[PDB]
Parts: sequence; C-alpha cells; structure tokens
Amino acid sequence: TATYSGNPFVGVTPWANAYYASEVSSLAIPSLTGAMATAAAAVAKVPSFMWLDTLDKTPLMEQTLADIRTANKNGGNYAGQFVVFDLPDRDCAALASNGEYSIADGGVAKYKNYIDTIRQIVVEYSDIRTLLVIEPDSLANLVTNLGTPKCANAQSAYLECINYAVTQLNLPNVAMYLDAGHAGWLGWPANQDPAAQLFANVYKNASSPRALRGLATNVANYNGWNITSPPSYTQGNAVYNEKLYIHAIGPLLANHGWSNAFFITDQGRSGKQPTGQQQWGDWCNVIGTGFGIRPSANTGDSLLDSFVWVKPGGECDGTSDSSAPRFDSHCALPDALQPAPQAGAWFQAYFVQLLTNANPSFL
Ligand SMILES: *[C@@H]1O[C@H](CO)[C@@H](O)[C@H](O)[C@H]1NC(C)=O
Ligand SMILES: *[C@@H]1O[C@H](CO)[C@@H](O)[C@H](O)[C@H]1NC(C)=O
Ligand SMILES: *[C@H]1O[C@H](CO)[C@@H](O)[C@H](O)[C@@H]1O
Ligand SMILES: *[C@H]1O[C@H](CO)[C@@H](O)[C@H](O)[C@@H]1O
Ligand SMILES: *[C@H]1O[C@H](CO)[C@@H](O)[C@H](O)[C@@H]1O
Ligand SMILES: *[C@H]1O[C@H](CO)[C@@H](O)[C@H](O)[C@@H]1O
Ligand SMILES: *[C@H]1O[C@H](CO)[C@@H](O)[C@H](O)[C@@H]1O
Ligand SMILES: *[C@H]1O[C@H](CO)[C@@H](O)[C@H](O)[C@@H]1O
Ligand SMILES: *[C@H]1O[C@H](CO)[C@@H](O)[C@H](O)[C@@H]1O
Repeated sequence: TATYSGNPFVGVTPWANAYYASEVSSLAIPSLTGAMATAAAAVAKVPSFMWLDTLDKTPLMEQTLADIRTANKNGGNYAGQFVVFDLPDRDCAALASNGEYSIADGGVAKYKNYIDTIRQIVVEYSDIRTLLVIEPDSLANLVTNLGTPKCANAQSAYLECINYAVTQLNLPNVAMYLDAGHAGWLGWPANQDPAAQLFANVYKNASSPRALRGLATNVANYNGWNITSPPSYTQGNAVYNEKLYIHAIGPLLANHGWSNAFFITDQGRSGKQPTGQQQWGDWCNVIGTGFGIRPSANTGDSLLDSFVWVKPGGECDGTSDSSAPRFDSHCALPDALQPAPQAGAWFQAYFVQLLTNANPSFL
C-alpha cells in the first residue's frame, strides 16, 4: 500500500499532524468560547502539510512518520504530507527572507546535506506513502523575476538544487509535486509558455522521475479554484482561477516533453471569494479570507489529483513590526491583518478570521 500507480491520493487518507493540532488546542482553543472553540477543535482534524523550512525541522518529520506508522500499525491507512522548503538564497525576490542557507556561504552543499537527511528518513519509512510539495516560491521567480539581481544570481543554484532534490527523493513510496505559482503569477497569457518550458526542462533534466507526479499551485496563496466571476483585482487576466490555470498550462507541458503531468491546489485560505486583496500581488496575512474546500481526491476534474491545505491556516506569513528583523513591508499594507507576529508563529486573530469566514463552514 506504500507504493502506488496513478493518483497517489487514491487509496490513503492524509494524516492530520500533531504539530498543528497542538497549536490549535493549546494556543487557540484556550482563548475561544462555546461554538467557536468547538469549531476550532474540528479544524485541527483537517489534514494539512507540514513545512520543513529548516534542517532542525527534520527530526519533526521523523516524529510525524513514527506517529503514522503506529496509527497504521493501529489500523490506519494514513500518508504523510510535507513541504521541502530550504533552498539557498530562498525567496530571491522577497524584501526579507528567513532562509538559513546562503549561496555565498556554501549554501548548495548545505542544501544537499539537507536533502540527504530527508532521504534517509523516507528510506527508513518506506512503508509509508509520502506526499511532497517541492520548494514553493523558487522556479516561478525564474520566469518573471530575473530582472531582480538576487534571482538572476541564484538561477544556477536553484536549478542544481531542485535537480538534486527531485532525483534523490525519487523513491517508490514518494509522490512529488513541483511548485508552479498560481493563476495571478504564471497564469497570465505571456507567462504560460515560458513557465511550461522551464517545468518540462526540469522534469526531463532529472531523467523523467517516476515519483515526480506533477505541479502544485496556489501554495500559501488565496485564489479560488472554480469561481464563476472574476474578482476586480484579477482585471486583465482571462485565467482568474486555479482550474483555468491548470487547464491552460497542462497541454503546454505536454507540448514541451512532460506528458501526464497532474496537479494539486492549495485551498486552505480560499473559502471567501473575492478576498480582501486590494491588489492580486498582495500575499501577506490577507484580510477577508476563510478556510476553503476541504482536502479530497474527488475533485470532479481530469487534471486535479486533489484539493489540499498546504499553508496551515493560523501560522503567520510574516511580521508587521518595523523594528523587527526580517520585516517585510508587504505585511504592513492596508489589506494585511495587523499586528502580525514572526513568520510561522501562531497568529490568533488570523485563525479566528479564517474560522469565521470558512466555506464550507465549521460553525
Ligand atoms: C540539470 O541538472 C544539472 C545537475 O545535474 C543542473 O546543474 C542544471 O542546472 C539542470 N538544468 C536544468 C534546466 O534543470
Ligand atoms: C466548484 O468545485 C466544488 C468542489 O468540487 C463543487 O462543489 C462546485 O459545485 C464547483 N462549482 C462550480 C461552479 O463548478
Ligand atoms: C507498489 O510497488 C511495490 C514495488 O515497487 C510493490 O511491492 C507493491 O506491492 C505495490 O505494487
Ligand atoms: C483513511 O480513512 C478513509 C476514511 O474516510 C478511508 O477511506 C481510507 O481508506 C483510509 O483508511
Ligand atoms: C504543541 O505543539 C505546538 C507546536 O510546536 C506548540 O505551539 C504548543 O505549545 C504545544 O507544545
Ligand atoms: C487538540 O486537542 C483538543 C483536545 O484534545 C482536540 O479537541 C483538538 O482537535 C486537537 O487535537
Ligand atoms: C497543547 O500543548 C499543551 C502544553 O503546552 C498541552 O497541554 C495540550 O494538550 C496540547 O498538546
Ligand atoms: C488565546 O488568544 C488570546 C487572544 O485573544 C490570548 O490572550 C491567549 O493567551 C491565547 O493565546
Ligand atoms: C462546543 O460544543 C462542544 C460539544 O457540546 C462543547 O464541549 C464545547 O464546550 C463547545 O460549546
């Protein structure tokens, strides 16, 4: 049951990790009352992805897989879900990056060690199907942000590191999905082909890895999956939702050598449409959002393997504190909820917002 054919989401149930469940029960619930905290308890049972944003997060991955092995040894049929996110000079186009490795200070070698560490864990838990999202906010920058010096200089490192990750994690119990931005980034007509070309090149350059199932879209973003009317901030783009995006880029990938590419789409913060975004490019702790379509493989779509919740709702995108290190001005915009703590830290007011605006509702 660890190995699979076709859609890796079919035949298993994604695991709802203890890490996120702890945050909800210990940081959120003690502050909620009645209907609200009962609804919060339910959110903790919805499976979401765990982010390995630092090397010191790897022991947590092993800990999670141990829990799953027991659950399965205890009759479960669960699969792990993780995000590989520690590229050197990470988020090259961002005003502030929390990435621990730098290309200038042997970041490529450090990244390979990080991948070697993850591989050993996956080989150790060969009995568990592991679903992985590979490096969000990486390759998309190579399509539109080469005008930014940091991205231009990180191009070779990004491609070398991604090749290593994809080849070293190419195992029977693994299913990988390369991050491919979203409709508002690569969905624009002029960006579709250049993007398809790059992703197809990465695939073929890694010798068409069996484990590389396809692409992941809308990660940590808020686009709707199949909304019938275009939000004002999408003006000028015919591809205004994720469904239109994957169906546009799908055939293009085939034209470039990558046939049979499938997709997964983040809907964890897409429940309320339109959102409170004043501009499509606004990504930090956006106001007017809610939990969206629940994770499921019954997508009613030919290209979507599953709806997923990659970015865990409640965990901060970045701080709004100007006197704080790693401060990004995008988190201080009128459509960003404030005050916001450090990236990854629990953001209670944001969690309550998502819970209140949820669709399907939890209340
Ligand atoms: C192909 O793989 C090599 C490493 O073997 C890497 O250096 C190169 O950047 C990759 N090229 C592309 C287009 O992915
Ligand atoms: C959008 O997708 C959801 C989930 O598959 C479905 O319930 C809904 O009917 C769809 N709406 C439209 C307009 O296609
Ligand atoms: C998935 O594939 C493995 C071998 O790669 C088999 O042992 C298993 O039964 C399933 O077919
Ligand atoms: C996880 O749990 C679901 C129940 O919704 C099963 O259908 C699946 O086979 C796995 O055991
Ligand atoms: C359970 O785990 C979460 C995530 O680390 C903590 O925030 C919480 O305090 C508890 O230890
Ligand atoms: C944290 O713990 C509480 C109480 O056990 C649960 O209700 C919640 O779902 C989460 O697991
Ligand atoms: C959240 O963390 C607290 C300890 O800080 C636990 O008591 C609780 O059960 C949950 O794991
Ligand atoms: C729950 O959230 C409240 C804020 O509404 C905090 O005061 C409390 O410490 C807990 O984090
Ligand atoms: C939500 O509902 C549950 C079930 O009655 C309660 O235990 C909780 O206190 C909240 O009111």
